[PDB]
Amino acid sequence: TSQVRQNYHQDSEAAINRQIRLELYASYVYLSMSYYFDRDDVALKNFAKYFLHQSHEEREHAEKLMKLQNQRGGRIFLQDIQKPDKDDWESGLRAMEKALKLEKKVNQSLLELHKLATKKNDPHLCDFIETHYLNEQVKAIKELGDHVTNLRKMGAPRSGLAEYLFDKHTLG
Amino acid sequence: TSQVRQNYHQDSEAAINRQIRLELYASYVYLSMSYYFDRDDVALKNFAKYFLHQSHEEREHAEKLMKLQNQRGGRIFLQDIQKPDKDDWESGLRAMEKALKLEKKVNQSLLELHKLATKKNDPHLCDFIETHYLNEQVKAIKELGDHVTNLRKMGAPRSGLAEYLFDKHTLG
Amino acid sequence: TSQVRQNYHQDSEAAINRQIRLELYASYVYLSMSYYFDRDDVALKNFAKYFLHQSHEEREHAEKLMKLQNQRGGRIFLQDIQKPDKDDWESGLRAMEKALKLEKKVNQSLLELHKLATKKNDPHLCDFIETHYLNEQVKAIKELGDHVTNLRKMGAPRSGLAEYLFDKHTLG
Amino acid sequence: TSQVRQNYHQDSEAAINRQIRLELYASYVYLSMSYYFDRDDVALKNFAKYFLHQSHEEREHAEKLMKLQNQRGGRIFLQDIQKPDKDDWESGLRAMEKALKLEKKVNQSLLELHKLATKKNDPHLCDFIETHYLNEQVKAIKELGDHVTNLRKMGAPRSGLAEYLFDKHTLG
Ligand SMILES: [Fe+3]
Ligand SMILES: [Fe+3]
Ligand SMILES: [Fe+3]
Ligand SMILES: [Fe+3]
Ligand SMILES: [Mg+2]
Ligand SMILES: [Mg+2]
Ligand SMILES: [Mg+2]
Ligand SMILES: [Mg+2]
Repeated sequence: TSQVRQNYHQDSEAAINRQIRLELYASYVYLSMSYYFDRDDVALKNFAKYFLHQSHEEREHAEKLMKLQNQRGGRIFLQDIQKPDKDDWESGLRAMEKALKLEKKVNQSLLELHKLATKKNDPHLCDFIETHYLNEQVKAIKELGDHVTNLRKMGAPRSGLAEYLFDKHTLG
Repeated sequence: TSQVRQNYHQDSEAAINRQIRLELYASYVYLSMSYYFDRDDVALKNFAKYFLHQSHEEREHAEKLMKLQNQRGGRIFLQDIQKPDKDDWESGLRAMEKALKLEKKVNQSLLELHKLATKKNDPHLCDFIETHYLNEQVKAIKELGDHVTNLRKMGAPRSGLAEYLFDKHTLG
Repeated sequence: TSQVRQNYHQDSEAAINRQIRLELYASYVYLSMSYYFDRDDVALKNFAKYFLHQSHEEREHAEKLMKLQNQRGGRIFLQDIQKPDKDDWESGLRAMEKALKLEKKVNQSLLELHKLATKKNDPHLCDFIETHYLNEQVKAIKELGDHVTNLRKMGAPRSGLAEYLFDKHTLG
Repeated sequence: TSQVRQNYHQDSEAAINRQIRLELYASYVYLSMSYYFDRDDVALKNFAKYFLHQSHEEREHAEKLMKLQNQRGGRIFLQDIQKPDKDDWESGLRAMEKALKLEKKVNQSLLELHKLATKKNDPHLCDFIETHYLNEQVKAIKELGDHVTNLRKMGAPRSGLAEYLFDKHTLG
């Protein structure tokens, strides 16, 4: 048992390892999305940049959780990172819709993690989740919502004009 | 009853006065440790500096709790500050081990304080402890554990080269 | 068939996708290693830093292959990223020995990729591997050899002093 | 026989002269395309600018091959530069499609040149082609591919709004 460990439940430790894996998975999804938009037959450069930025941020989310595990005296156990659900993400709008679903999935996982920390009376872990993760998810969800709404109102996915102009004027 | 007091239980008020006393005691422990390393027969200047810095920080932790007590309309009651458990702290490794035990002790007090504040439905006080104290303790405990690990692996306390080089390369 | 595709064999495309997976795997190994050295019972922060930098580099290696795949009109197919072979990397020296073995493994894969590109008379792809990958591996392999040699000469992994001082003076 | 000539086959010398002619021809095609877009009845200034830039770059490509010919001790023999295939390039999309076709034609010639240099064991000439020509062609092809995709998706060449907006937002 770690010399630093204090008020850190075995279940919380295990839940943090699950969250790490999910953050790395989210990173991988966004990587896949990015390079879809880099294809010569899709060629929406600012969609690509937008998704690659998200990829890199997900990796930071994972790293901070790995730091937390070690700070609290848990032990990191890494797992296979599952490949994304799609190879072809279809359109700007469909990608954004899939991203919104991903962020809500990740948010639900974090809310389950907070429920467990609350049950185990771990206020440091509650604070960690609240400070560094929950508002990030609320902001990401709201932004993705806004993006999906605009793309739909502009006439996407059907109007190819719509994705081109959104790429330029919102994501540029 | 103070004109400012709202949702602040008498038990929380008393627990904050206990915490103030404990922060002042931790300050005094670290002061004693610092001046041990300043002795001509110990002479590890960066151990001394490390512990003196911790002493000053604990005094700040004490003052912020005093500020909080007054903010919430409680009344400060100071007690004798107990002398540290030792006069002679033996070695840099033993002082680091005692510092780790002390920080875990203060952390357990803050967790009990948070449990009480949760019980009394005092979210302002919960937030105060999480925001200013809990992560500070986690970082301190992790750092002290890291230091103990290194000193032991280096071959302390028998190898006096170990303490000299750690003083120079880690604490310098 | 992609409107940009020219002189780009289906076997080369498939081999690039295999290489992308291997670069992402190496990124994950180095991530694992990094956070091992961040543990409170290992506590070698420059080893952690060194392996984290290598992890981020590997991800860039992957992204550049993904870019090349799209430039040549191939199609990216991502796969599960397998977890590293170990959870616990034992020591600074043993981690460095495993990194050396990993870099040799990546290098052999790049040499097979070049053999294939040569056989398919793809000078662009040959140039790409030579310019961006082959010398980078040779440098990495030489540096890891140098590190292994020094740690061994210093007395690692039995001497914990050796790892401490190598962390400070070579990696810091 | 030039006092500088070494390992430079007469067939390679001849193929460099053919390449110079093709680069100058590409320069002329792009010049033609540029001033089509300058017409008062076409009036797409950023298409004009884009194609004039390419024209000037093709001339640089020609000059660097003339320099190479002299460096290796070959003798430059210039030929008539044939007029481009069209006088009227129809539209922004059709001009981009023709430019993609032209760049692939130039690329195929460079690959045939590299095959010849490889057969005559001329690594210097192989390196020259890879370093200065092959990746430049791959980037040009990918960029033209990207432009064609976007113009098509925006609804060109039917939608005159599409070419106007593309001229402003992508080529401006
Ligand atoms: Fe995340
Ligand atoms: Fe304190
Ligand atoms: Fe690599
Ligand atoms: Fe050219
Ligand atoms: Mg709370
Ligand atoms: Mg908070
Ligand atoms: Mg070669
Ligand atoms: Mg080369």
